Amino acid sequence: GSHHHHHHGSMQEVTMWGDSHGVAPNQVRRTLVKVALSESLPPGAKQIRIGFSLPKETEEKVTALYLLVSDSLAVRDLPDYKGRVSYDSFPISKEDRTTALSADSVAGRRFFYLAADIGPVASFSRSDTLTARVEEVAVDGRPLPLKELSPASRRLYRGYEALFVPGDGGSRNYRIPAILKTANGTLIAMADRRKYNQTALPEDIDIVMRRSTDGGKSWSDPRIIVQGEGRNHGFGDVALVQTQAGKLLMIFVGGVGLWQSTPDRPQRTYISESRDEGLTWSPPRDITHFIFGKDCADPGRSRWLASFCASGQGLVLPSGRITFVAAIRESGQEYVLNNYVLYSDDEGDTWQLSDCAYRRGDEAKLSLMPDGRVLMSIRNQGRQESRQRFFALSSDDGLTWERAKQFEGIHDPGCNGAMLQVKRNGRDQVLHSLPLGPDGRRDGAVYLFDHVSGRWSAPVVVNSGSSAYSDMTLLADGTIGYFVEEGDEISLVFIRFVLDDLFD
Ligand SMILES: CC(=O)N[C@H]1[C@H]([C@H](O)[C@H](O)CO)O[C@@](O)(C(=O)O)C[C@@H]1O
Ligand SMILES: OC[C@H]1O[C@@H](O)[C@H](O)[C@@H](O)[C@H]1O
Repeated sequence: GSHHHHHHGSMQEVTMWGDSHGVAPNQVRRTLVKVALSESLPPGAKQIRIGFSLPKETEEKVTALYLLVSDSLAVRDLPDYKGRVSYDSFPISKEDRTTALSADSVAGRRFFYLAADIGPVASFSRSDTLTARVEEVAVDGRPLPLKELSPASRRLYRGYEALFVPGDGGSRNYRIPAILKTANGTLIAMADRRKYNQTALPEDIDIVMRRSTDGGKSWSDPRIIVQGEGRNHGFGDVALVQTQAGKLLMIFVGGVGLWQSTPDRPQRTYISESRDEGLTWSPPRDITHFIFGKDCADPGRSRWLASFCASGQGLVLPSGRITFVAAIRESGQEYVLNNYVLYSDDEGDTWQLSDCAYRRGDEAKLSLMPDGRVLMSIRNQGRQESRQRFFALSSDDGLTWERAKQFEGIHDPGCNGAMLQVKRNGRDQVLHSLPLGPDGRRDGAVYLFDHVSGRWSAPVVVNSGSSAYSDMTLLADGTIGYFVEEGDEISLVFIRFVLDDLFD
């Protein structure tokens, strides 16, 4: 083996991880450091003592400390599992730097969490972070060597909440975030309820929703709004808009996998609408026949094989035209997709396709430029060219398109993300979310593109660690809501900040 293992007895081993998830004011029992024993305390043990450090700046930002003890080693803060992780909580005075528990209280468990209640105050700047470190773990007065696998650094954000966590509602997994703010200020968050594992269609998947009427301060209990009925009969990959008339529209796919779809046995595209801020939804309406396949009235598209609109949000233009970008498979001989805008000029009654917007594209998103042109951002699938994100422009409200290399300048490891058109210090800019990578789904970042100089900012990492799809919306009061896939086993996390918190 990699290490020498002695033969004079069993050797307890201690591992510790500092936490780097975001936090927000007033949150309860937030993990700062996690400690794992490799085996239970031995039967003759009487006490475990844990010594720790915590800088004054962090002490001033917390109201209470705790040692939590669990039989489970969890990725996220223990309250995020809503009781599915059982734990005991042992208070520590916030000024103390050591704590001890009897072996009987530990009751054979191996996992310890130095946790804190967060106070009401914060500056939210890049440097507004919380940290602690475990300095000693001693059993019956004998210290153990500690294996430190990560430092603690929890950034304070104006809002931070995991809205969908593995296990919630009985679903094993969650993926594929979509966020919408309505004109009345309601927030709708939807996701794939990946009930049996984290894999895509053709797995059996439901679509689930939560809604907030207070700007993300609190969220309704999750509701399954489309229920998968078995393998090859699931639904997922939601994108959302609100039409000019005010109805909410969700578009999604269901059925076999994208590469298994054929003209005669398609993976289908459906729409559903809500006229009451997301409280109720119409039965899914199949609109596949407007796009491709054996029921399509355009014979030039009746042999195309598959289509899916990119999850997250579409775009409703000032004219009222409703748009989403579809990525369409035109040939069964190649694993290649071409982008077309799927649009409706009659509030969703009928749907049409633009001319082709991008060859060898993938999930693509739209945003409205200051002058009325439409910018499209296209995922780079298959490490094409210089592994950069691709862009295109339309000046006819999405009907025709031309590649826009001047907008390129950020890496795309091959992942969905989102755009917001913003004004900052009097300058029109585009905010774009993507994982930084490089070449992996790590370090969820945002960048600003300055329209006038044609240059991208350095990235700002919002959520370090494993990070994948992201969606973003602008709230009424000027904050940005950023809804991201955090972790290798994904939770969908809603983070609220203003631009100056990240870029100033
Ligand atoms: C309908 C569908 O399959 N959507 C899936 C897409 C497409 O397969 C790729 O974008 C095609 O290249 O990719 C994911 O798997 C991914 O990369 O995390 C997630 C998503 O659920
Ligand atoms: O070092 C030994 C001593 O240390 C204590 O902390 C421990 O609980 C007892 O076993 C005692 O005998």
